[PDB]
Amino acid sequence: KIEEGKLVIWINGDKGYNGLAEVGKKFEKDTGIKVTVEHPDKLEEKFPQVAATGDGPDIIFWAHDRFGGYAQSGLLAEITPAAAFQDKLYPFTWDAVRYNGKLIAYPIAVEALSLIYNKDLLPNPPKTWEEIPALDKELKAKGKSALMFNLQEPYFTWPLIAADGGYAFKYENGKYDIKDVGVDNAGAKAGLTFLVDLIKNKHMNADTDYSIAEAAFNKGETAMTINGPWAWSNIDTSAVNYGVTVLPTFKGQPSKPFVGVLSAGINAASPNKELAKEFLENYLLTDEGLEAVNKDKPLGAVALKSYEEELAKDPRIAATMENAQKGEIMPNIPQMSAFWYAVRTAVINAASGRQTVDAALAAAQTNAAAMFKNPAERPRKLHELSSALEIPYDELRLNCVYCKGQLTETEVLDFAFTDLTIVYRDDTPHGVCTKCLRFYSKVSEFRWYRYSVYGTTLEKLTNKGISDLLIRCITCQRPLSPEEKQRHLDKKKRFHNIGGRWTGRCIACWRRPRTETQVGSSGAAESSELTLQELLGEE
Ligand SMILES: OC[C@H]1O[C@H](O[C@H]2[C@H](O)[C@@H](O)[C@@H](O)O[C@@H]2CO)[C@H](O)[C@@H](O)[C@@H]1O
Ligand SMILES: [Zn+2]
Ligand SMILES: [Zn+2]
Repeated sequence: KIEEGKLVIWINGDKGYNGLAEVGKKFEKDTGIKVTVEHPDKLEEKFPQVAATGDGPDIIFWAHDRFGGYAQSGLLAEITPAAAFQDKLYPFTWDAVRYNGKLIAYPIAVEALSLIYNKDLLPNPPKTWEEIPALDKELKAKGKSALMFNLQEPYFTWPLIAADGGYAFKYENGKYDIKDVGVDNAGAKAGLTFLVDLIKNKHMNADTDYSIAEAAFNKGETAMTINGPWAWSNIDTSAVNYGVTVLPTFKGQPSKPFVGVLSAGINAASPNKELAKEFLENYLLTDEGLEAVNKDKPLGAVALKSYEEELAKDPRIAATMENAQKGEIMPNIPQMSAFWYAVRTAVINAASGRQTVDAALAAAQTNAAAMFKNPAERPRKLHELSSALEIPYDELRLNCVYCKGQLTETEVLDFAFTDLTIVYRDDTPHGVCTKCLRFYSKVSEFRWYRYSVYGTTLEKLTNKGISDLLIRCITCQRPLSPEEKQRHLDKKKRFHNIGGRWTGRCIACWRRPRTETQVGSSGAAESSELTLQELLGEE
């Protein structure tokens, strides 16, 4: 459910959202369409969750690596601009947004990590990585540190891991081989072991995240840090005499940062699909719109040929553009979400000592191709599970979350038609059988019944129409059709609130002929109620 005549924009909270709002306010002052820009927490995981249900924003902003898994799930609307529009951007920026030979987003700016050093504490920056442990002990005796950067996200650590030979998926003959993963080779191990050696020798702290590393550098407590173009203005507010230069070398090899291309996607369920096309083309992809976002938090090396040449002489942009040449462009295959999750748990568990470097990377090697390891992005509905597994519904082997018995063909169908969400235990998808579902639905009515109300009253108190409220069957949990909801209104039968959920009775459960028995099948102690709420969508 997305409004008409209105565009909602989502962007990362560190990419300068207030600058994009200025571009939107001029779009509303000229076109009359109120464009709202927001920045949700973890929008790269929250977007596919809410885009699958046809909801979400109209415009999604992120690097190109996540856009492949979106459009593959049918979440991104394809884009076909004009014959003269593709010419004002660099051609390699469109390559990063081309999935299955079709454009899926609007390329904006090219991102790449760089070294950020304090010129007062550190006159000349270190050229290599190995010369930092000795440099830290010099600053340690003065009360400061050498380096502090975000260790909780693998994007900042990847340049060191890819330095001696680590890679994501082998790229050859124009295709990425998801079978050949290079996160556990000698190059990857050497890069991560050197990072853990910095933690063991107490040169860095594994607890350091983006804010801690940023607050410690902007206060003057660390000599240098690793970040992107978005953090330049945050140091400009402080009086830190900083410098942006090339990344240090590891084993004499250049660091290989994963080059990110910030892109703009349009939700396939957005009614204003062409209203959002002319906005990005005529208001963001102009020289003034990019400057407003760059004044807030810098975008790096933008793709627009016009405005890029103006600030191409930037000593910070030149260093970012050089780090991008020695790195490599991020793949846009759908497996990138599972890859980043495997490396993130590999780096964190290796930094904290939860497991050795070999153990973390070996687990990451197998988890890079897995599907259910990432709890955020995971098949929630049955058709998503079958499409992800590439197996039909009758070949699925789903056990009940309660009794661990395998569902039959008809129960798998019932699970999908009832709009039940897949439940995961030990990273394994589960469903629910007919016996367990109708039992705990009645146990829930016996224990967590709150109140009942007429459908006419329910509208006036939620100030929403009855066909917009999700009402499930009190006995079989099937979502009531608009015709079944109108059934309660005409017959003057109240709806029932069980545990905060509103329920009614569908066509099949309206009578329940006498020949049937009351439900008694099962194959504080409220844990069954929490499991049921997972099956219905965690409120
Ligand atoms: O760390 C995994 C993460 O890496 C990148 O995320 C970057 C984002 O791309 C950068 O532009 C910047 O925002 O920092 C993020 C790291 O926290 C990839 O862009 C993203 O696909 C991936 O999840
Ligand atoms: Zn069961
Ligand atoms: Zn029913």
